[PDB]
Amino acid sequence: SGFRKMAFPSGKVEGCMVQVTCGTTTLNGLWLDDVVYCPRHVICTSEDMLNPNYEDLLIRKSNHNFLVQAGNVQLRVIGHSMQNCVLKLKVDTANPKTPKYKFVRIQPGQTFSVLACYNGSPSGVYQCAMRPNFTIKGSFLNGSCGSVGFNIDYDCVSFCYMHHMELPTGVHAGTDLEGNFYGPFVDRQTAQAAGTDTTITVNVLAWLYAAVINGDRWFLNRFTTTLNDFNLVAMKYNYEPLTQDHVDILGPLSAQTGIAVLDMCASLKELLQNGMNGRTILGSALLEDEFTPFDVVRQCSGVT
Amino acid sequence: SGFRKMAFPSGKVEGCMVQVTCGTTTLNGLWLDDVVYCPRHVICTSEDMLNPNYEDLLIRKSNHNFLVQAGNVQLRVIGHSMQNCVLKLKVDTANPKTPKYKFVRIQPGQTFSVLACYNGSPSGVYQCAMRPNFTIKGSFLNGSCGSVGFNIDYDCVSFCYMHHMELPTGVHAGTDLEGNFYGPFVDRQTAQAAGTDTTITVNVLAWLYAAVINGDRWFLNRFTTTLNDFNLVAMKYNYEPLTQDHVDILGPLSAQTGIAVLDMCASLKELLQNGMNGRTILGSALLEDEFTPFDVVRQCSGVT
Ligand SMILES: Cc1ccncc1NC(=O)Cc1cccc(O)c1
Ligand SMILES: Cc1ccncc1NC(=O)Cc1cccc(O)c1
Repeated sequence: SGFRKMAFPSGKVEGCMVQVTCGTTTLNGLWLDDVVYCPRHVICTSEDMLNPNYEDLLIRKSNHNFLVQAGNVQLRVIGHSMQNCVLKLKVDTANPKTPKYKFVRIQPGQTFSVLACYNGSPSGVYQCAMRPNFTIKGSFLNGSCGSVGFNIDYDCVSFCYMHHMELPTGVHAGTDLEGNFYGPFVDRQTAQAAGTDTTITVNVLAWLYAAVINGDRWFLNRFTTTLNDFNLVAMKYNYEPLTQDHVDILGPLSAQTGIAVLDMCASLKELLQNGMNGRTILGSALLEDEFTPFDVVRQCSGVT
Repeated sequence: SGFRKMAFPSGKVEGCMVQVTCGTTTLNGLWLDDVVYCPRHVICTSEDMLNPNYEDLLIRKSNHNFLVQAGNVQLRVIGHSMQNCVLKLKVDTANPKTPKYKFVRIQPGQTFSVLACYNGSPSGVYQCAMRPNFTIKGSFLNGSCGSVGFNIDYDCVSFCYMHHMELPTGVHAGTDLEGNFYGPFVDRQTAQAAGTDTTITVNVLAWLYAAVINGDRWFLNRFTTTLNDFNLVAMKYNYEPLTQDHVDILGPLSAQTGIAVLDMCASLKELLQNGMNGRTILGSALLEDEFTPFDVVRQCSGVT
C-alpha cells in the first residue's frame, strides 16, 4: 500500500565518496578500486571558467597537487589523466568499500538516484529522471560537483551520472562516468540552451498503473484510443510520442491490472484534455513522469 | 538551485538491518550493539492477528526460535524480551557497523527518512512526514514490518519509527523504538480509526520560503495578514493553527529572504482561497507540507 518517489539505498555509494581539492577548488570524487573520478573543472579557478583550456590547465598540475581525502584519511596520488570532462586520479590504495559496479550511459526518460555530497560528505539522496532534453532537475549547490547518479541491481551499482554544472535556468547538467556530457552542454561559464523538454509519456502511463494498483482509480474511463489518436493529443500537450516499444515495456503492468495499454492511454488523453478537476493521483496534483515501468514493478513487488 | 524531497543517506541504517524469523513469519529487525529490535507480531501467525495475546504467544517461544540473519551470517540469540509492541533479542555479538545512535519519539509534523526493507534487505529510501493524526503515508508491502524511520545529525542516527502496520485505508502505523505506537493504534487485525488529519501549516510556509529562495515567486503578493485572520482561513481549509512558536521557527527563513512570516501567511491565504490557477511551485501543483523549516534550511545551505 502506498507509492513513493523512492531512491536506492545509498550505502554502497557513500563508501566511495571522497573530497578532491586542487589549488583553491574543492569538490567530490568517486573512489572505485584504485581510481578517483571527479569533474575536470576541479583544476580551474572561478576566473578560468569563462573559456578554460583544460589541457593547458592540467599541464600545470602534478600528482601532488590533487589532494584526495576519504573522510579523515589521505590518499596518495600516483597518476592523473583527463578523459573527456572527467579526471581520473590513480591512487596507491584500492577502496576497500568498492562495491560491484558498472559505468552505464542511461537513456533520456530513465531514472536514477542522486547522492548529493559536499566536501566529500553525503548530505542526502533523491530520485531523478534524466529529462528528454538531457538535463536533470536536481538539488545542487556550489560544492555538489562530483556527486553521482546511480541505479542498483541486487549488489551491483551502475553509475550513470556525475554532476558538473548548473545552467543559468537552475537546471542541472553532467556527464556519464567516462566524462561525456549528457546533452549538448560544455563545462564553460557560457549561456547554454537546454533543448525543448517534453513529458515522458511511458512513465506517466506507468505511474497511472501504480495509481490503479494502489486504489486511485477515479481517472479510469469507458473509452479507448489508438496510438495515432493518442499521439495527436501527446503532440498538443508536449508529451513524447508513444511507440509500440513503450507499449511493450508497459506489458507487465497491463497484465497485472487487466487494463489494456490503449485504454490507459484514453484515461491519460482525458486527463490531458480536462485536467485533474482539483483532484489528486498518488498525492500529486499533476501528471508524474519520474517513475519508469521498471520502477513501478520494482516498488509494487518489493524488489531489494 | 533546485529543491527535492531529499532523504538522509541510508548507509548507517543499512548496516543495522537484519532478518528475523519466528515460526513461519519473517520480518525486519534493527541490530544495534548486542540487541536486535523488531515488531512483536513476528511471533504471530496470520490466524493469531484477530486479537493476539502477545504475552501468551511469547511464552511459547524460546531464544532458539528467533532466527536472526544479517545478510548471510547467523546471530546467536541469548535473551528475548517484549517492551510495549517491540521485541528485543539480545545477541552474543555487538554489530560492528553500529553507528552513533539515539532513540527519539518525534512529534507530529516532523519529518524523517524511511529505509524500506524486505527479508532484512534494503529496497529503497524515501522522506516522510509523521501526519498530525500519527499515521505515515509510506510505501510498504507485506514483509516491510521492522523497517525504520530516522534522522541524522552529522554522525548520529536518531531512530524515530519502526513500521508495524497497514490500516484498512492504506496508510501506515508504527512505533517509536521503545515499542510505543504513534497514535491510538494497536497491533491487531481490527478496524482502527485514524484521527482527522490536517495540513502542516508551518511546513507549507517553510516550503513557500524554499520556493522563493529557488526562484518560484509568482505567489508573492501585496498583502499581509494577522495570526488571527490567517487561522480563520486555516480552520476553513483544515490546516493546523499557526502559533507564535511556528512563527519563531520560521525566523531564519524570514531573515534570509526578507519576507516577514505574516506576509508569507498572506500568500498562503490567497493560495488557499484561490488555488494555484493551473500553475506550479517547486514542481508541485499542490501545497507541500512534508518539509519542515529545518529541512528547508538544511537543504538550502548544504548541510552534510
Ligand atoms: C554553483 C553550482 C550549483 C549547482 N551545481 C553546480 C554548481 N557549480 C557549477 O556549475 C560549476 C561550473 C561548472 C562548469 C562551468 C561553470 O562556469 C561553473
Ligand atoms: C500487509 C502489510 C503491508 C504494509 N505494511 C504492513 C503490512 N503488514 C501488517 O499490517 C501486519 C499486521 C500488523 C498488525 C496487525 C495485523 O493484523 C497485521
